[PDB]
Amino acid sequence: ALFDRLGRVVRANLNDLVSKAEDPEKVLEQAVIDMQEDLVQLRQAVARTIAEEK
Amino acid sequence: ALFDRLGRVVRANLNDLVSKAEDPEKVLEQAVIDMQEDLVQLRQAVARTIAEEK
Amino acid sequence: ALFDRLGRVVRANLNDLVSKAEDPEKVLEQAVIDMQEDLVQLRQAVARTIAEEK
Amino acid sequence: ALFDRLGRVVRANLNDLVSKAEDPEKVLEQAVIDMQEDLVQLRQAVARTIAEEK
Amino acid sequence: SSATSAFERMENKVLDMEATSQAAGELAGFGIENQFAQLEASSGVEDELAA
Amino acid sequence: SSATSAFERMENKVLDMEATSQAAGELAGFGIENQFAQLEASSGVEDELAALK
Amino acid sequence: AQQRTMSENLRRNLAALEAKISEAKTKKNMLQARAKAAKANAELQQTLGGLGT
Amino acid sequence: AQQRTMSENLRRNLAALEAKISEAKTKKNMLQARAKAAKANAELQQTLGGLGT
Amino acid sequence: RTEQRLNQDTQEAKKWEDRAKLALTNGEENLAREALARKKSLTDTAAAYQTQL
Amino acid sequence: RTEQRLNQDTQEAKKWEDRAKLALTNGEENLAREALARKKSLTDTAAAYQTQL
Amino acid sequence: RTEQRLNQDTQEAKKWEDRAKLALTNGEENLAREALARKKSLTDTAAAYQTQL
Ligand SMILES: Nc1ncnc2c1ncn2[C@@H]1O[C@H](COP(=O)(O)OP(=O)(O)O)[C@@H](O)[C@H]1O
Repeated sequence: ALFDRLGRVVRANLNDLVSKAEDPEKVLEQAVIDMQEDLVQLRQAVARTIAEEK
Repeated sequence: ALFDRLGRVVRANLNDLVSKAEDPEKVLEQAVIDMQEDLVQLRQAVARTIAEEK
Repeated sequence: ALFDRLGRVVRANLNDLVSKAEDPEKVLEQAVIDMQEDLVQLRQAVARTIAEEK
Repeated sequence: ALFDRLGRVVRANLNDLVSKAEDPEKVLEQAVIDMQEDLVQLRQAVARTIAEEK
Repeated sequence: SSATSAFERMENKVLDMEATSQAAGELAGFGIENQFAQLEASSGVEDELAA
Repeated sequence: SSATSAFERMENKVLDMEATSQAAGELAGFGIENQFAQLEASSGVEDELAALK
Repeated sequence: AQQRTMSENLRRNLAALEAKISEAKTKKNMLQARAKAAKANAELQQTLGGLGT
Repeated sequence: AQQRTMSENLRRNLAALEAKISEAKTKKNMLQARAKAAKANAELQQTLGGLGT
Repeated sequence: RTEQRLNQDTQEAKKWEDRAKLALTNGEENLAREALARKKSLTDTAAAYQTQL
Repeated sequence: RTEQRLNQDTQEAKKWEDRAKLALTNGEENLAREALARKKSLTDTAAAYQTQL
Repeated sequence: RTEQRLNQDTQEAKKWEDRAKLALTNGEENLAREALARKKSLTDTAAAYQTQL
């Protein structure tokens, strides 16, 4: 229990330190960029299943 | 038995120290993450179970 | 108890010294700043409370 | 209390030293420059929400 | 990386000069009322006269 | 070591902090309800006078 | 038939536990809000209070 | 027939994905603008605020 | 400065009076009551300023 | 500059004033209301400028 | 100094005394008593001050 609680304290503190140092606006922007990229890849992927259908 | 009582006292003191180091905003959130992480694994098991049925 | 009385005398003298070092024009103003700083934090809590309601 | 009062004396003195050394006319001017810049940025920002509306 | 958090940061930044929401709400109400209150009234009468 | 027990500890901690704030307010000099009640009566008679005219 | 019987047991359990987690998540948010509120309330009462030096 | 209905489902997921992304972009930009409005407001609170320099 | 604050608060109170009577006339009584509360709040604030002046 | 701002809004206000008058003469209520509201907005802005001036 | 505080306590005592009349009219024994008690505290301080003066 002692070290299990220790882990919880440590993980929580670390996640907050990462969040603090990090700039969420850049990350949000980056997330949208990545989603857009995945979307493009899926469109190509869909196109290949269409091609196989044909 | 004094050794065991001593151990109990030490463990209680350590438990109090780590309890104090807790901060609700980080810790409460951290608990939800854990429950989420665990759920993802159970779903994957159900995923396989469904696949086998099929 | 003479030790405690001595401590009291010393603390009173130090309190008088720091009281004397005060200058109302700077200090009064400084007090308002503090009350303002504190208010900004309480408002942010209310900000979150409202967001959650929504 | 002693050191809490000490802090108040020190912060008040420091803010006044900063104010004294500083030239408020340049700061006022600079403030207006910054407000104007923010205004321009908001106008662009508004334009993007208009663009998305369209 | 989440939009929900992005909202929260913005929402909090505003709470720098108030946003109890009782502001905009009450305000807008009276605004819309008073305006359309007369607007419609004066016009309708005025039209018939002019004809 | 369970997440739920960690959650429960913090839930209680927050509730205690709320209770602390309530008590602190009362010790500081709780008014509110005071002002609110007088504002209510004042607005009451004010509505009556407005309604009258 | 056996596969179906057992995979249905898991689905009920998935649903119950999902419900339990989701409760905790929505509670997490409001408790966080509450914690912040309580913290601020205590700080203001001490600062605005005449008590202390 | 099998490949077609598989593809149709995949196509539906694609449409859903695209719609969500569109929404996220809209939300992202309004938030940047709202953030900027808040920043600007804060600077006006500074200049048209209390006493200082 | 006190004079300016006093006059400003007096003017806003007159606006909220007007607003209350307009709302009441339209048949939006709840809004009028609310308006009368805002009127009262500003009347009190202005009064404090008057004595202060 | 303040004078020019006042006059600019007065000039635009007269355009929507006249449009409203033509609309009122024709008996076209909707057009009259639109133009009138625009005129009203510009004249309120002009008033603010006049006071500033 | 003593004169300033004393003359202030006497005025404040009124604020409390008049509020007690209102509380009874509102239908509340409890805050009426509290209002009376707060009136007493200032009355007692003022008494002490006048003698000291
Ligand atoms: N003497 C002063 N009076 C008011 N504000 C000041 C003063 N000196 C500095 N400030 C700055 O102006 C802000 C005033 O606090 P704020 O909470 O915005 O005012 P209010 O609580 O009236 O809305 C503070 O953030 C502070 O940095």
